[PDB]
Amino acid sequence: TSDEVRKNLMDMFRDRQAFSEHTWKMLLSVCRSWAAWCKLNNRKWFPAEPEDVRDYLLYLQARGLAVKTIQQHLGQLNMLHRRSGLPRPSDSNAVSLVMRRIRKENVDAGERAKQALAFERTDFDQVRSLMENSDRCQDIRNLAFLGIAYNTLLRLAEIARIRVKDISRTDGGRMLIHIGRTKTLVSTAGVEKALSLGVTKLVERWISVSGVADDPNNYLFCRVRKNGVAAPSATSQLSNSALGGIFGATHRLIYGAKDDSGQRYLAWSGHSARVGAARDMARAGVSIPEIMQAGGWTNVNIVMNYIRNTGAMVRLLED
Amino acid sequence: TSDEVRKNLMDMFRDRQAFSEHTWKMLLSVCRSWAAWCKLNNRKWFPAEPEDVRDYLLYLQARGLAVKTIQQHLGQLNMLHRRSGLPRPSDSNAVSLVMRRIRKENVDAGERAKQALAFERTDFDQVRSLMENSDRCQDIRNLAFLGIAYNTLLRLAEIARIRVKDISRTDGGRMLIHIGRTKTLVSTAGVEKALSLGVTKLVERWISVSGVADDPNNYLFCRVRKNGVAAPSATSQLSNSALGGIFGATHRLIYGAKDDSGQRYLAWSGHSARVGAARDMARAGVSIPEIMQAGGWTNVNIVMNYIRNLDSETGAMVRLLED
Amino acid sequence: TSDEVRKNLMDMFRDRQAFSEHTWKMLLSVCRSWAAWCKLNNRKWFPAEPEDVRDYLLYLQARGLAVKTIQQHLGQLNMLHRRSGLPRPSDSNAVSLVMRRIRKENVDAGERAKQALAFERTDFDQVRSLMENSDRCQDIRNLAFLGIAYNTLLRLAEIARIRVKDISRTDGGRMLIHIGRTKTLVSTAGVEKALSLGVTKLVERWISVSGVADDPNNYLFCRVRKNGVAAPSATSQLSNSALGGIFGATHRLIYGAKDDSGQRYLAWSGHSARVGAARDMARAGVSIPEIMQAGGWTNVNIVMNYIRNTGAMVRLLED
Amino acid sequence: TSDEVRKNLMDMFRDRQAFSEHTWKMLLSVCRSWAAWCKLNNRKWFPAEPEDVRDYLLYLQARGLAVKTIQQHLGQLNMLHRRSGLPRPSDSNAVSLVMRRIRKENVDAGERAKQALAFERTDFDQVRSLMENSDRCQDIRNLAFLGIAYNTLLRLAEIARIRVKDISRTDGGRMLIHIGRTKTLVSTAGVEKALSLGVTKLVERWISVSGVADDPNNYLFCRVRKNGVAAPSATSQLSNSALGGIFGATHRLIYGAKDDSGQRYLAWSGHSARVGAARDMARAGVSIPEIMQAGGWTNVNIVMNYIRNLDSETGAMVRLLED
DNA sequence: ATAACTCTATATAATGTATGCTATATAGAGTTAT
DNA sequence: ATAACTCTATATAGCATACATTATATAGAGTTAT
DNA sequence: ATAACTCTATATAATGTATGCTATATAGAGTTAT
DNA sequence: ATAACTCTATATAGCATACATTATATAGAGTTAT
Repeated sequence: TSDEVRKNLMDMFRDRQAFSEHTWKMLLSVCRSWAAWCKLNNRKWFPAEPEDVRDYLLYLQARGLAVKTIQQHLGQLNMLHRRSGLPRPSDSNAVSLVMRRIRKENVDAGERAKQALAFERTDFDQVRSLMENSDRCQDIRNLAFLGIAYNTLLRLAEIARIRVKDISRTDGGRMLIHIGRTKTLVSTAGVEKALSLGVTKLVERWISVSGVADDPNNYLFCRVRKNGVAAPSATSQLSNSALGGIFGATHRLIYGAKDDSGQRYLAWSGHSARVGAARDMARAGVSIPEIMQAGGWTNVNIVMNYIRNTGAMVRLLED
Repeated sequence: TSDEVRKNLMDMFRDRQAFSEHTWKMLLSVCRSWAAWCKLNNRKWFPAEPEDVRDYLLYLQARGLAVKTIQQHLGQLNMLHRRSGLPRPSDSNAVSLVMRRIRKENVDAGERAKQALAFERTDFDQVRSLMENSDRCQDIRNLAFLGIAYNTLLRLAEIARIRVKDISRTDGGRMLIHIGRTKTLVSTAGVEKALSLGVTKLVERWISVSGVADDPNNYLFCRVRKNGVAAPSATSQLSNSALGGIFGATHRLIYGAKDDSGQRYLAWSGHSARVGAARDMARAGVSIPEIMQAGGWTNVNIVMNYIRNLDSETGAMVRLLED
Repeated sequence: TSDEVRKNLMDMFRDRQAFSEHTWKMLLSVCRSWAAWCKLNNRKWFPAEPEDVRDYLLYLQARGLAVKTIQQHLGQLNMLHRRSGLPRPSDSNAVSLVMRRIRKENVDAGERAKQALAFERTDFDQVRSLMENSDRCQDIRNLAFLGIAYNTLLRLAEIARIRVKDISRTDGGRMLIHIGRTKTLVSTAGVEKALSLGVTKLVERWISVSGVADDPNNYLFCRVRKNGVAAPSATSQLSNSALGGIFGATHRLIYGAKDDSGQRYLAWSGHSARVGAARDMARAGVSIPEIMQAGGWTNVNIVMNYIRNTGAMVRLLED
Repeated sequence: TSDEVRKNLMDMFRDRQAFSEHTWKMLLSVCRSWAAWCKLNNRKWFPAEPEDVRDYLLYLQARGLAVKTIQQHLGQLNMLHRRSGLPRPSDSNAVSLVMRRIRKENVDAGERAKQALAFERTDFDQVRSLMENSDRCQDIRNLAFLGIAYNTLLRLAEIARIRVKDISRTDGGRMLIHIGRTKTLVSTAGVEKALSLGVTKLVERWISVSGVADDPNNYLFCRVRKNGVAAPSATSQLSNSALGGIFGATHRLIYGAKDDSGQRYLAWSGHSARVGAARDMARAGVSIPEIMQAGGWTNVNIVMNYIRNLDSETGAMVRLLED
């Protein structure tokens, strides 16, 4: 009823933890937005009315947001409802159709979802060629990060979760990094990302100069202050937002300061080395089956996307 | 209800830009046929009754229609009812059954999916020969075309839609063309196809002869009248009707009038150039992904269907039996 | 009700054709059996009672039939019911559990589903080495069949459905056989099984001596009478039961007449060359992905089964 | 109802041979624990209430139990209710939720699946050395064992269950053993594993010393008492308890008493021989399928989990970074 | 003062897609025969 | 008149957006040991 | 007489696992300007 | 007495049978052109 609904919602909040803190962050961000819009037009924000949700989506469209943004607003609203034991706004032709229409109209006007600026072996080689020589702590760290990012393809959050006790050895002396939870998998088995001899060195230097190994329950990566003194912690990771500045900083280092356009992907970012490595692998002739393991994907499309725009023909009509 | 339904058809019309022009055309076409048959056979067309749709699908098969076409028919009907809030005819055991049956019955009668007749290099050379040395404007134009289609495996629309603010001039006596063979948001924005001494050149003549490059906002391909005079347009493109024309027209020149009974793909169609493009590209074995380059393919049964009759694709068993 | 039930059944019978004639054959064979058992014990055969179906299954078990036999009886009964709009006997713990128990008890006593005696390149080579020389029509045919069976892996029914107009050429002059419906697929696209140069020859000789090509709508394979005169037909195929005797005959030819045991798979049979070729491919080092296309499978288990019982270890403890 | 349910538990008992002894043991074990907790915390154990099972699973996690063990618990409870006609606790949003949460919470605390400590060749040689030259019956017996397990990657049961009407003598100063590592109907009936100069021989001594071959219906492995006298049996096999014994016992001899806190896999277990078998077989890189030969594996995450820390399996990225 | 973060909120890209029956590990308690 | 189209309609071949969440992108405001 | 099937019934092995929106093909009818 | 087990119970790792049909296996009875 309304009792049942307050119970499904409240059962949700109880095991809040069954979902990513980001799901919550986005659930509440979308609700603010919606509730905001509803207040202005004197509309009931919950349960939501298809016709009202439809005006909202068009309003987002008109605000010039990305089809993916709009779909996120719709998905959170749909989650709120479904998880409530109620009908999903998408369950109404007003909402189903306006979404298709918005997408269709936006792409039939251009719009394509972006993907981070690639970070390939060449970029790694040059950056390393340049920082290798630094005795600074921040650099030793940053170079090890970029090394692990490109070598393993792990995502910011996976990397920031690596604690000292997750590192091992192959025999040949290559560092093995064991991975627990990922965006695609939360299991006890898990993975073991192995590092090349070169990258191992890089990582070994960081461990040394930093003293993180001091507590095996310490996170591999930590802050390093203006004074160059690291700041190990077994309780607080280096912030996702920091692991990403490393990418932007490094890029600033080589290519200088970025546009004033305000666009996205003017410099490398957290996904830069995933895109870049995936690719490098294709060129090398790595097997899709293999390119996919590298990235931990269980499917073929992202992988496909990261590869796109040879000349077999011209080379065929000049006999 | 009649009100739940009325609100539902109003939603459909309000957000009609939620489907392609084409989809709507097919929906309209199917309803017109279902409706005519329902009149003829004294039944109600909306809402659709399972037994009736079953009667119609058998009527369609008896009409000697393809399994894929009987699908589109149920398909659109299923959509109409879904988008109006009524039951889908497919959600009925009678319809689910008969469709099943019909498909088995038909494949067992020789139902043959068709695909385009390859316009491969042998064909490009031969035709290149006949029209190579001709002065006729429309003859020069049609050469370029068969060049941009074979050399580029580009889709019709993307050659029609083409402008000459999309045409560069790369690597030394060679052109290059910026395009867009996508419409997927999470896809590509466009690309850049190149041209050999084969194409590129041919396209030059069409540049001299057609006078095209005067308002470079100008589509590279235009219409050539009976006088052999060409009419540019930064506002109109050659219908996809015409470009399929150049393919059949050109097949006739070499092979004559039509041929065997009203078949489907008796001559070259808008797709022939890509078909033959790949086979030639496969015959010298180039690599599938490089093959999917010229194309834009992301599936395979589409490239592999085009690849099948070749000796290169015979399979492991032949390879084993022969040492 | 009972009306609804007579309507679902009768709707079934109408589009009888949506299922294999074998499904029907087996539906009715299982029903005879059941109805038979029910009459003896004075039981209502329909709707079936879980407790009654349970006694039936044990009775089959006691009759010494194979777990697969018993499961077939259960599946047909389940189909009858489900398709009737009624509960499936398997929907009752009495039936669900007795089935597990029967399987469990039968396998915990031995029982393993068989697979036909293999027919590999060696067997093909020897048989061909021997028949090659025959100017008889039956042999020319039979050798072409065995050739196509091993080359294509097609199943009896697929082979018996090949009409003359389904054969083509690669360019290199290899025969291409286009396949419509299979046990695993009923589509208009379909397949094109290609033949080796050697097998093509074999097939070409049969076509010649037989005059099947006389009507392109003729079935590639037909009877050949004691007098050696073939008997082409565009309406009647060579019987599945005949296409299989070819396998048993050929085996009788080389190894003589079979046991008196009454077992199954004493000689080659319709599936002999599928099993055999799959294997030959493994040995050659063919890629599973490829071994699977050969057989038209969309999965990996049958394929796996056809390969089983090297010595990497002994070869590892003799350093 | 209480009658629908009574009929349902009667069905369970009547066809109890529909599950393994083991499954029943686990079911019984789980209910005993769920029942005790329900008493303690004043709740009803049958039928299970969602909130209560939710309370119990949190109790189990707080018990510092593994995610895989909390699963078995819900799992058996889910089965009980399914086989009695009641709702499954998993079919509840509360239970579906908390289980989800617990798994994320635990993996994020370092939940580490465990696997066996490899008993590889270095270990077989070293131990071979220590016990090589010993006269002790039980010492000779334990050598053979570690031989049949490493050389054959055979399961415990299949070495216990083994007879000596299953043991041949192939290729010249080598033995061969017929077995059965399947139980799948649509699977294998059995196989034949061979032995090197390593094993085979060792097994000989156990043949001389143990006096085994007197009633060849005789299991190859028997018990060796404090007097060092061996007791054959064509009727009893060495418990799987004992064979895991020889593994730990033998790890202690080399490495001493137990070690670090009550962990799980601190010493060698019944699985160690297969683990190390594969790694050694992978280290000289043999081929996965040939690897799955010695084993019987049909999955991989089981072989590959055993393969992971090796340099051979490092992956494409390392291979690229290093030229 | 400030470098180097943290946090936090809106914006937008990226991805799998699921169990349940049966074995083993293991520490203890129970049993034989030495 | 017709070549040379464009529009149409019905026929069929060739693709690719809708779930449910979980994650990253980025600018800007707040925090802390130097 | 009979070889070589067909048929038919019981027995038992073998296998995928699914659409719906959007483009093209095509023959005709309609339109311009030559 | 204890070595050497076997039994147990609770803990966890490693697998693999339940749908819905569609097909082949095989002996034996009936069919037909020679």
